[PDB]
Amino acid sequence: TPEEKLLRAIFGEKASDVKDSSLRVPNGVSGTVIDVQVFTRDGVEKDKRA
Amino acid sequence: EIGRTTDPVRMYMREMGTVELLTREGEIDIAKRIEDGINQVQCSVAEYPEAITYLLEQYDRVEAEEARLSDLITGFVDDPELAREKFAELRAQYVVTRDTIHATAQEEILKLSEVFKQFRLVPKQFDYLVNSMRVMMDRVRTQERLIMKLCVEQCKMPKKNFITLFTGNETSDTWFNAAIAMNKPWSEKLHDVSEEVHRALQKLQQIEEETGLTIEQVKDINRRMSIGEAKARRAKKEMVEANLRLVISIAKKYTNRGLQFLDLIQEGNIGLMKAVDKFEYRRGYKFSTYATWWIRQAITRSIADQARTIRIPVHMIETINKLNRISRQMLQEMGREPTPEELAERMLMPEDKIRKVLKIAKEPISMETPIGDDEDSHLGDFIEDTTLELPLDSATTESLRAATHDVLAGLTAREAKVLRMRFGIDMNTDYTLEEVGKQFDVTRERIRQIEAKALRKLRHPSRSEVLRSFLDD
Amino acid sequence: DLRPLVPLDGGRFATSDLNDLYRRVINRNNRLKRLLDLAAPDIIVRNEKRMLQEAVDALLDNGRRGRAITGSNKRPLKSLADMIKGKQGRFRQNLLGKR
Amino acid sequence: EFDAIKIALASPDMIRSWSFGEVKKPETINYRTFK
Repeated sequence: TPEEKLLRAIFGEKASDVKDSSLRVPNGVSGTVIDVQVFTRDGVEKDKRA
Repeated sequence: EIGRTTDPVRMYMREMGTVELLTREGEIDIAKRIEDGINQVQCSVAEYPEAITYLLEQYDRVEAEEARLSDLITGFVDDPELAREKFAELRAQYVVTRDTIHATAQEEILKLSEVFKQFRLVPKQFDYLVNSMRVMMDRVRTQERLIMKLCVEQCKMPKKNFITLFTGNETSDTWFNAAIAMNKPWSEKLHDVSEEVHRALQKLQQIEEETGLTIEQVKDINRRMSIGEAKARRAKKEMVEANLRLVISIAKKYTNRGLQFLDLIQEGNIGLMKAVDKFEYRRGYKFSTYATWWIRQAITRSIADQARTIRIPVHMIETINKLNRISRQMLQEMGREPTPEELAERMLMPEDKIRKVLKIAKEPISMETPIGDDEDSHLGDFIEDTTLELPLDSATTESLRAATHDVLAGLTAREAKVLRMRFGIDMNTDYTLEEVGKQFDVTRERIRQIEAKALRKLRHPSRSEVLRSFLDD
Repeated sequence: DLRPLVPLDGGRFATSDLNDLYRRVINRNNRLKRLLDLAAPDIIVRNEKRMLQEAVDALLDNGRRGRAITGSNKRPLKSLADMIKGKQGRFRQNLLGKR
Repeated sequence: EFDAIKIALASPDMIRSWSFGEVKKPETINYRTFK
């Protein structure tokens, strides 16, 4: 929108091409993580934690 | 005899089960009849000298290094230049025939038809020139309507005698004009329509000019044309209405590709038409083997065309069908099922186009799919619009508008104007700094320093800290 | 946007059945024009006009015809008048009482 | 704003009025792009 270009020009921050869509715990729920599995597409190279 | 039904496949099977199928050599005589129809049309073509000269014009044109001869002729019954020698023959024959301004004219026209109609002619050339002949028929019929309107229903001519002098003269100024002094109810009524009928006669005599043979013959040519056309269309109906059942068989071959039964039947039926118009009888060969590939390709192009609600081309559906064949082969030759980077050897594709092809193959879901447990909540009740904006977003945007408004209030006039012209604040599209210097008629670099100074002041603590508070980073 | 084709995760699509019914009608109509262009025997044009009549009739109600033309799945298509009539139409459901 | 709601038949002139185009082909999307 106009004028957010204005604000960003007055402060000069980066319009990062990446948008946050990270899985978060739902609201109210408050537990403890007890197992974290990671699947992969076999063409994909595995990450660190996987 | 039957009660009723709706079931349009029912009415179709009914109406197609009237005709008996065929009898061998009956089909060959039907193809004989269709050859008779093309015969009469080509004959009526060749007996038209204007069409002959048109053909000659096109011939030289394509022979002038403008197109291949196939754009001229689909060959003759012979390398090329056979057409060139044939055109030399017909050129000499036509010049000798126009050298008879009634000594050898009709014998020459029969000779010209028998010297060019021997081998072949282009279908598209045929259509263009026959539509030209129908243009001549347009002028014929329009002259008819003009001279009938201007004679009988307008001022009460007797149409019997009206054509009775049309039969015999048809073009001059006595079969109409010598009527005008007949002293009848109409004869003393043709004096206000005299000029229009006069000019109409002039255009008919121009028809005589632009055709050669007599205007009655100019209508007789396309009359034989139409008669041959009926001769073809009749018994073409016989052939197709016979083999509709053949169509129905291979139509049933494809019943669950996402395209209803009668759609497949009609597609195969169009294929059957295209086969019959191209079918040869002289091959001494069975018709059904010729119609089968045609109907198959037609129906298959249909099912690749409009089966899915998202059209993918023939090549993608052929690749998909090959992958389905190769998987239904490989599941047992391996035992359980093939994985995408296993078909890299069974098929020779890049092993990622397989990925995208497997991605594309699925069909979309009906938005009223009954979701589980049989509640009436369908998938439609679960599709959110990710295009609307949150009202928190709207309030943020408008409050941001206000904040910048009262900030820019805290500046001069030229600074605020420069910042509403440089950024598109409360205005149309953002002005350029070139347009800046165009509207203030000023120094570019000094204006850039103006807005840098504005930015510097806007950096000020206790002056824009709420503004950076708008920055949610 | 009233018969949407929103995208679903992983490349599937969610269409409304009005899209399928419109596509049926457009296919059959264009084929009818392609038939009149070649001037087929009256049997085929009669069949095609029957097919068009049935297609428009189903797009209007998808009833009144014995076997309502089911979708890909073996369920009947929710026709246009099946967005008005009844306990699931707009009237009793999304106009009188809203979420 | 408006006192009443009226209903009637719609002549083909009317349906040509509402129509901002003539749908001619069964395509919906482009299977690679989604335009």
